[PDB]
This record gives sequence, structure tokens and C-alpha cells, in this order.
Amino acid sequence: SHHWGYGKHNGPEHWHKDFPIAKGERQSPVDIDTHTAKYDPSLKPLSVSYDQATSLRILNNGHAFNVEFDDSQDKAVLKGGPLDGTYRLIQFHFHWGSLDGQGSEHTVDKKKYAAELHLVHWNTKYGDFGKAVQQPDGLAVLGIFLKVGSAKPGLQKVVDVLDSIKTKGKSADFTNFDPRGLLPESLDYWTYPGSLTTPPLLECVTWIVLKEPISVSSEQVLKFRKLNFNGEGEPEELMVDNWRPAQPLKNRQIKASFK
Ligand SMILES: [Zn+2]
Repeated sequence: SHHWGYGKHNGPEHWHKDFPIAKGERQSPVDIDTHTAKYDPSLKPLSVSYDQATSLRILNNGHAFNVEFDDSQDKAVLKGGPLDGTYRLIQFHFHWGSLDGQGSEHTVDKKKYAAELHLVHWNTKYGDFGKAVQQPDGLAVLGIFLKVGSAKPGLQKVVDVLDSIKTKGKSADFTNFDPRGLLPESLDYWTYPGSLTTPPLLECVTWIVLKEPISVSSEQVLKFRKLNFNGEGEPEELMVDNWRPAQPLKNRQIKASFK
């Protein structure tokens, strides 16, 4: 079959066997070379409208945990920046490390952060998520780096329920979560065309990666690292290092929103 993971034999280096697009022209993540990434003055202001965001549930899918949202109307939408039209938030999740010095998928001048938050939106041009993922302009993912320092109050509600979804397949109701509480103070960003960073690795993503990291506490990070890849009863495999390394940039240019 096409089971995949982050281990020695089922991890990113081997994904291509089952998902040949893994060696495609627009794979993610990438290293962001700040020297070559040029200001684009044509990028419009980035707009997030999250006041009416409706979170539904949190689940451990054996690779990460996802917080899922009602995307049936324009209640949590990303617009502007590089984007044409309206993108609805469907879910967010994180990637993180076993150690603070690794965990991010994107890197900045080769620097790795402790983790990376992905807020996943899809383009209402296409009428549902399934249709959007099949298109180069189908998704917009807002990438937010985490470093370890001061606790992040707006993360605490997430961290506080991770004990209920320790293992693969677990889910719980998760309402009234405000994703605005996960944002940094500056929304300066880089953007480039790329892919899902997990199988099926489709090249449907406009990446928007914020320059300014959020700070989270070592306590919050420790809670992430206590999660399991495995299901209940199976041998323990700590959910850590669920990040894909930098892929070749190939022909692509990375644009900066800031002068
Ligand atoms: Zn992700």
C-alpha cells in the first residue's frame, strides 16, 4: 500500500516511491534566501477575516493533529497578498522537532525554527476543498514559525486538550477557538508557488510564510512532543520530527511583501 510517515523507511526521502510528484518542479518546503528574495510592490495588503471563524474538532491523524473549521461559507477567509479571490480556512496543524533547533519545514537562510504552524485555506473559485487541491491556485497556506520563549496564551486552549488525542485516530469536539490568537504582531511575509508538504504532495499551494515567529513556551512545546504517531496499544512512537526538509527551489522566485 501507500502508508507513509517520517521514519527511516517511510519518511520524506522515500515518499517518491508511492507519490512520484515528490520529485516535481514545485515541491515544498524550501529554504528562503533573504538576499535573493525580492520585494514585490504589486503584492496587495494581506487580509484575514476570522471574527466569525467556527472551529469544530481536533484530531490526531497519526502525522500531526488538525483543528478543523466550518468552511461552508466565508466565515474565516484569507484575501489579498498574492491571492486572487477568497480562500476559506479548513484546518490548521503544526510540524515540530524532537529538539528546539529543528522542527520548521521552511527555513530562512538555512535557519530552522522549533516548529511551524500551517493555516490551510482553499480557493472558493473551486467550490470545495477536493476540487481546489487539484489546481495550482487551489490552496493558500499561511506558515508561521514558532520559537521557544514566552508562552503563547492563544495556543493554551490547544495544548490543554492534547491529552485527549494522544494517539492516532483520536478526535474531540473543539469549539470557539480563535485562530487570531496564533498570529504574530507583524504580517510581513514571503510568498512562492509550491506544494503540500505531506502526501499526496500536490502542487496546489500558494505559500505565505510570515517572517516574524510567534513565541511559545518550552512547556507548550513539550506537550506537542508527548503526542504519539502510533494508535492506542501499539508500540510508542513519539510524534516528533514530523517535518519535511527543504526541497529544490528549481525555477521559482520567492517574493517579499516588505521593502
Ligand atoms: Zn503542514
